[PDB]
Amino acid sequence: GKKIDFLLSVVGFAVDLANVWRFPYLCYKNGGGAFLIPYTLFLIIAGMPLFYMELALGQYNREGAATVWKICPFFKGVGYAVILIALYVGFYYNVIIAWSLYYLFSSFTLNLPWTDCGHTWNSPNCTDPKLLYSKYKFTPAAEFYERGVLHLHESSGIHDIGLPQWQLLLCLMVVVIVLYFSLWKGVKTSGKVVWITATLPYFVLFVLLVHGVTLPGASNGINAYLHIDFYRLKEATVWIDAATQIFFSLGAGFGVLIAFASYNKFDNNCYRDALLTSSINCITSFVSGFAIFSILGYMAHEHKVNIEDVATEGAGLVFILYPEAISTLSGSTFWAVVFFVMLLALGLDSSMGGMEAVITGLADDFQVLKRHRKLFTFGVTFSTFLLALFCITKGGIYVLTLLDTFAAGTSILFAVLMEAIGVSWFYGVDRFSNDIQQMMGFRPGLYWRLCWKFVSPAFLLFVVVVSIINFKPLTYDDYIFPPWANWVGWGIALSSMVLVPIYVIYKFLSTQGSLWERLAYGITPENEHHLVAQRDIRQFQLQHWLAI
Ligand SMILES: CNCCCN1c2ccccc2CCc2ccccc21
Ligand SMILES: CNCCCN1c2ccccc2CCc2ccccc21
Ligand SMILES: [Cl-]
Ligand SMILES: [K+]
Repeated sequence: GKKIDFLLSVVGFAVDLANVWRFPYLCYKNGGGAFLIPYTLFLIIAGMPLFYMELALGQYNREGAATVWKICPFFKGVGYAVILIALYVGFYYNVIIAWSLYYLFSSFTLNLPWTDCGHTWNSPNCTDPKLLYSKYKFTPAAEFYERGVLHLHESSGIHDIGLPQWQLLLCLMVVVIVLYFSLWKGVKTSGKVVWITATLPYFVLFVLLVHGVTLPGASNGINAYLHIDFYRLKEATVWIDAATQIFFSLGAGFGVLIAFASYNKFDNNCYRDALLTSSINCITSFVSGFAIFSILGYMAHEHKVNIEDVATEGAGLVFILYPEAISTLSGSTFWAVVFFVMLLALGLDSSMGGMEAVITGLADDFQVLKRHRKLFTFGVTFSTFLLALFCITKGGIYVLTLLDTFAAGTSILFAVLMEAIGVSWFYGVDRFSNDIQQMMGFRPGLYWRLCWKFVSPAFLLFVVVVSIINFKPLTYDDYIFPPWANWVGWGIALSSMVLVPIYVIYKFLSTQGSLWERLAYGITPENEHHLVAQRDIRQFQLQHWLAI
């Protein structure tokens, strides 16, 4: 029972909405097979060491994202930046959950709305194969998603977003109420119904893959998925996408792993947890991509169109694909209900931890918030609800893609780079290894220390610089955003990227003493401050820097 429960818990925390929603369309947009090489390379090199480092930091220091930086007082800015990024992500994460809830509600019927067109929301240009370079957007499923759910046809761009959709408004209200009621009592919510939610996604994926393999056109989709277009590997768009997807999917760099590890037993094995989580993450992503490409190859065969134009490359790819596969299953209503219930539960569980990260990180900084978890939870949830209500307008898909591109991109890459730089170079990679040994009893291997100190920061810096210099103006299918939209996106990214120097300056000015005294007080652990007067600072000697 001990091992099975641990395996189930790890498996349940891996698969999450990132894996089943964001990876499909990021892989499709990048050609499929060509997206796996950068994905796996970054997975190993950055994700595994950073996941392990965040787990170890949280477990040892027993502090949230903001307060964990008592070891290096200058990086509370990094803590605040990751907290802000976590706050930003929820705005559109909850909107995706609302879409899932809407589809679940719409699935309750014997005639699924996305099977054949002719409804009130269908344009005259519909084309139903059964009844008779553009992304199409004229099939029954695409028409349904883009008109009867988003009502995107009523917006001409990001400058004409319009008023919130009342149906999506109600769905967002329900999602937010569920989140609050599941977050107000405390952080302990597991061990009750995780059994069903820890296995339903994998069963759904298994049946979907088994059915998709045996479809008229799945062979072409699989061939495209496995084919690697090496010309795509030299543009840096695939590399930026892979890095951002790896850090969003693993959960490293959002301040959530630190907060959750703060509650772990002091003897808990972070190495095993990181290894298993990364392995499951990779395997699930690969299988999901396989199934997605099989389904879209079937669609290409059925729609008499090239595989590169069957469905959109935006955030609605899964909501346009999975209904198509479901319609091909016997008793489609039951399968649709099961699939969308699975999606809703998965999203709710993921978003719960995502918001708990911010709640705990901010509470650990001010004790008043910790003493009033209910009111603080309500405030955070209400702010998220309003800023997401901004994203369920008629032109809300444009704002959603703006956020999905600029909220956790270069911002999280810079935050994780600064986390690694701070911890390793300033605190001491040898000190971190000593803490890990004191916790689990064994010291990290040479590979982990090398990744923490040299390999991971180098790759992260390269990715950040390339993303900053190689920037593509935003587009959504055939829509090209106005320049001020790109400026607003970069401002959103900078809002979190810039908290680091601001806090460094603030700490330098607030500190009292001489320049060397200021640096000593800024690069020394708070509980270790009293050695500064004695003037033995390990950060001022070459040995601290050359340690490995
Ligand atoms: C024994 N506790 C740690 C394992 C479960 N734990 C994990 C597992 C993998 C990665 C992160 C975490 C963080 C805390 C958490 C939250 C919910 C379920 C499992 C876990
Ligand atoms: C792990 N992939 C992302 C899953 C959701 N994600 C959320 C959700 C809502 C708000 C913030 C975040 C930040 C990243 C994170 C970390 C841990 C669990 C979920 C999430
Ligand atoms: Cl992923
Ligand atoms: K995941």
